[PDB]
Amino acid sequence: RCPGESLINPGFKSKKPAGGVDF
Amino acid sequence: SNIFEDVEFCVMSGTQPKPDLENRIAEFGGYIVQNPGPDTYCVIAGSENIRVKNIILSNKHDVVKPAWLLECFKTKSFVPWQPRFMIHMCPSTKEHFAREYDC
Amino acid sequence: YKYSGRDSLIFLVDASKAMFESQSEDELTPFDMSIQCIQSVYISKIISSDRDLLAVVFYGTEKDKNSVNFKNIYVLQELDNPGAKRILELDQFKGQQGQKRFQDMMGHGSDYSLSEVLWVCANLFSDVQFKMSHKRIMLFTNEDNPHGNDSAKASRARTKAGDLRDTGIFLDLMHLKKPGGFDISLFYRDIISVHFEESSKLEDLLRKVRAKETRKRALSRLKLKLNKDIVISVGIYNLVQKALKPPPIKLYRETNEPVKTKTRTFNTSTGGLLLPSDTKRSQIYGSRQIILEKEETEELKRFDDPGLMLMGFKPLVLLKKHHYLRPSLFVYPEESLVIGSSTLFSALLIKCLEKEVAALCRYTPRRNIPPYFVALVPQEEELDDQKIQVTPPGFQLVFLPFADDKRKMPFTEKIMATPEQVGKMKAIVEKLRFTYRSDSFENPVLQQHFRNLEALALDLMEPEQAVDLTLPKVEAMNKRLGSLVDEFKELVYPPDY
DNA sequence: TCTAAGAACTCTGATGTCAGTAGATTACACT
DNA sequence: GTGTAATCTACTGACATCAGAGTTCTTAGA
Repeated sequence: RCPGESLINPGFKSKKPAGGVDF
Repeated sequence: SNIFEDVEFCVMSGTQPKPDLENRIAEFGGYIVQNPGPDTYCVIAGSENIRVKNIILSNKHDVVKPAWLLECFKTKSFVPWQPRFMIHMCPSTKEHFAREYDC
Repeated sequence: YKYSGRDSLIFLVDASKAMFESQSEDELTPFDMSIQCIQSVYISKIISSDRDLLAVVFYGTEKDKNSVNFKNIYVLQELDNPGAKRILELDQFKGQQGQKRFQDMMGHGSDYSLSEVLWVCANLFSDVQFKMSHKRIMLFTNEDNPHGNDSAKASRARTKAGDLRDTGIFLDLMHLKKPGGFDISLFYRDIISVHFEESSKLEDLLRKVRAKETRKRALSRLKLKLNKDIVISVGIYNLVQKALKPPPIKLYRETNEPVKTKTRTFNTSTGGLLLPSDTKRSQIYGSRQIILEKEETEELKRFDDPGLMLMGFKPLVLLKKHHYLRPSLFVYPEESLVIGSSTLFSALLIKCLEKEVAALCRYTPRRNIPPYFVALVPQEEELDDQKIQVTPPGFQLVFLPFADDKRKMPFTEKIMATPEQVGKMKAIVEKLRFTYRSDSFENPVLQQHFRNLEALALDLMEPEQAVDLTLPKVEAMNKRLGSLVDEFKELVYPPDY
């Protein structure tokens, strides 16, 4: 179902935006 | 025409009809090449592309206004080239170019 | 869905002047918005899934291209695997000059009909031969009443889109900031599966996100021989596996054509194109030469057949986390063989977690591979994030070194720090506390590589040069930490460096 | 006064793997 | 014999992987 599944690339889990160190 | 035979050209761009540029050249028999080797006379381009920038960066070759291969069509313009290698084995090309280039 | 089915996706834009040339601002443009979307999901799909299919279609244009049901529709692109020349076809229509480039060709604002537009796209998906796992249409129109002024026009669309949904093609939507309002509850309420500015979904199509995405597939299947007789089939799956820049394809300079590397072996003395049977394999030891055949350099290194033999059980504390061999792989049951063996595996999983225990196994992934030794650590799922399964339940294969692997490391002895020297450190460490998450970083090389590759592919102006996230942001490390490097420089060592 | 033996990393090429497709082989069968 | 099943065994795309080969650096170094 919708909540975790990416619209660019369906069935696969949504790629979160990279992050990195920040305090 | 029988003049542009023995003279080899690169029509690296157009846009004037690019595919017709080499066709006009073909009834003048100018020797069409898709990608300029160290053999070629000069390179012809209706506008810049990144490959033309590569040939600004590599001082390689003679780059020519669009019209020179629509005005070659009233002249006979035919003018050269390069590739790359620098070499110091027991260095060899520079001493060959002491026979083969002005210093 | 099943493994092989491609994702397949068709993009279907409203060419109508009232949206196409329209703005309330000057700063965007709905057609320039949709075309940007189509170029940007399409450049995502090129890096990430070259196997999955795209098409793009303009409806309501004035000059037509269709198989049938022709009126006022132009399929710019039929369904195909994605690549550069398709992205160059969309690029031509972008921008202030672009909204005139399109007008010299297909023509703008004419009457249109969704029940014909949905017909056209249907024929498109039909015409292709491949197996499709997800069949999806994307609506780029703002026209919230889609000119259903004739309700007996509109009931055709709604029935036809019933027929789309009935045939298991899906359809999906984005609203595009129509001046003053848009409301799905007027119409589109029954076409999709309270009031909006512009879709919160649409920004996700501008993530430009890059990786390979490779679907769930086994590495191999094996039999967990508990002894001489009892067996269960288990899968072996690759939860963590380092990606590589894709293998480069050698080309002929003068035409860009691919070329065959075509290697042979040739006798140094003579014309013999030596066959694989002509030559053996060998070693040198003790000033003598040892000779073996191309069968037996791989008869040596055999011990066992493909399986997993049980070796007995351990405490999880004695499996010391300092010695680690190669990336851990998952184990999960497979009823494809040994039917009902899932009943045994599940009890084995459940009860190991009570015992605080690992199983030890010997592991061969293939015929003609030596056994390694592997601890099967048991696993338990954190569904607490609204059933986003961060962790699947099963076993981890964690590999164990042998004597040869644990390399000798030089002599050293010291127990040097005082409680003040730890005490100052216990401050700096607690000032530098963040939260790592597994996905919080990206490969600087492999991300840069794709941006270089795009510049070359499209003939862009520039490599995008997007700066990496692995460098420490040293001014923040100066400020958050503060001046406390001086506590080492004063309290811990002399001023000579 | 320095010249190879020993590391180290990346990259390339083959072998084996899995899933899915479809052909040809062979079975089964006629009163 | 003649004809229609059912079903084994292939080939391919794709993915991991050992090995093998190309490449820069330390010690021992005339």
